[PDB]
Amino acid sequence: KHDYRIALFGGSQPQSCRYFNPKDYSWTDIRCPFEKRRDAACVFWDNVVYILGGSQLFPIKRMDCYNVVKDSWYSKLGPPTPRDSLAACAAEGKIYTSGGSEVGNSALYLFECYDTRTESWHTKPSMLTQRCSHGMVEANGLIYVCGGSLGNNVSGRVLNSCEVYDPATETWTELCPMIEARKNHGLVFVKDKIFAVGGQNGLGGLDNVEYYDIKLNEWKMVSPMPWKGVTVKCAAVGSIVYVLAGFQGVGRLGHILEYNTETDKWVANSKVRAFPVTSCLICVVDTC
Repeated sequence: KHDYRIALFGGSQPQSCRYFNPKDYSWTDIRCPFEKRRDAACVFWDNVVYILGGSQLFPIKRMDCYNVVKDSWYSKLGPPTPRDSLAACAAEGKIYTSGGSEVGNSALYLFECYDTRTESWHTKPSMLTQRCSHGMVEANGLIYVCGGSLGNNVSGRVLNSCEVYDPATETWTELCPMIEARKNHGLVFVKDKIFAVGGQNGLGGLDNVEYYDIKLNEWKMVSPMPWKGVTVKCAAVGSIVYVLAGFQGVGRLGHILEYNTETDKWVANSKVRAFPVTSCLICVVDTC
C-alpha cells in the first residue's frame, strides 16, 4: 500500500534534490531541471510535489510540479501574490499558502489556495496575525500556523502565536501560544500532537522542542535536540521525526537527527549524513 519518502529539493546541481528513505536510510537522486529558489515553499498532494513562491532575481510567478510516480515535471501559474518565506500545506485537494513577504512589506496576512481539481486559485480569509518564516501543517482536516516573524531584524519580532483555520467554517481561531517564540522551526503532526522543532528567535537559535496538544489546547516541552542551530528541515514518518538538514549559524547539521515521539528520545545518527543544502524544501511523499 503506502510507501513513504522524505523529498528534499535544492535546485538543479547534481545530488541537490533527493529522497531520503526512512526504512533503509538511503538517499536517492531526483532529477530536477529548475534552479534553486530563494525562500519558497513546497507541499505534497496526490502524487505531486508543488514548489511555489520564493524568488531568484525577481519574485517567481510559476509553480513547478513534480509527479513522483511518473518522475516528471510540469508547471502551472503560482500563487496570485508572489512572495517569499510563505508556508504551504494541503488539505482535501486544495493547496494552501499563507503569509510571507513581498517587497515593501515585512509580513503578510494573506491566505490563498489552489484547487487541484479545477486548477484555480482562490483568496481565503486572512490570518489573524501577519507572518513570514512560520510553520503551517494540516492535522485532521484543520490547518495550523505557528510562529514566524513580522517587521525587520532591528524593530521586528519573532512570534509565539498559533492559530488554526477550519476549511469547513472558513474561520481562523487563536490558539494557545507556543512556549518559545520560533521562526524557521520544523512543524509536524504526529498522531494527536503538533511538534515545533527548533528554529530561532530574536535571542538566537533553539535546540528545544515542544508540542501542541490538540485536545487540551496547551503546548508542552519535550526533550531537546542534540544540536543547537537556527534553522531545521524536518519531517515525520510514522512515530519518528527526522531532522535531515539545518543551518547552525556558522556551519550546518552534519548527520541526521531522529526523534522517537513514543519514547521522547533523540539520537544523532552517525552513519547517515545530513543534506548539505540547508535552505532546501522538504516534504513527505507517498510513492504508491
